[PDB]
Amino acid sequence: STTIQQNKDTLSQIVVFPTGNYDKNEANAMVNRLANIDGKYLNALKQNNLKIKLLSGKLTDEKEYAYLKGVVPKGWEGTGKTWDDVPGLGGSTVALRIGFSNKGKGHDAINLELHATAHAIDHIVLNDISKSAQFKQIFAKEGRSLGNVNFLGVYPEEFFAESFAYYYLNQDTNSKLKSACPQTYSFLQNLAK
Amino acid sequence: EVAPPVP
Ligand SMILES: [Zn+2]
Repeated sequence: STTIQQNKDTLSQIVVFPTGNYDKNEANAMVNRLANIDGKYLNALKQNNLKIKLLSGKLTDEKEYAYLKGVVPKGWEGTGKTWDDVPGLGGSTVALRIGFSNKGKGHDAINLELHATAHAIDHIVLNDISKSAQFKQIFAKEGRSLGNVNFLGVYPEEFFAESFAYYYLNQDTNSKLKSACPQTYSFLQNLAK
Repeated sequence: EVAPPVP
């Protein structure tokens, strides 16, 4: 409880709200879901000046992502979609369209903002641990146990980011991850120690 | 580095 509040305070120094009109209540809801991430990761994002940019329009309408216009994202071959159509981006930066959090809103992630921020934590905070020998060994065994095996089962950074989202979204998804991917669950549990 | 959500 008190830690959730602390995590919301840290996020207040990371989240950037869009200019102009936007769904203020849903933006708060996205922040609240992000506040379930372990404070150690949130503090490290804050320390690295990582901004979580919430958007009211397309990602590629932003100046820093205009270069992605027409580009088909990794693993999105055959969808007929380009970055212009994608509601979230993670890695060295984070940009998220408000209202598109849930599975089915232009994506099939368990949660948009947790998947994207997980990739920023992987890349910025954990120095691409998803591509380390230890996680590759876990990915080889359990990478195909969360579905979407042509995406999660092929890119270890994507399996990491989606598993991280399962771990932190809520108690239900946390339980599902432990049952499907026990080694991954233990790996994430030790990472937060 | 940029990565998308699950398709
Ligand atoms: Zn991803």
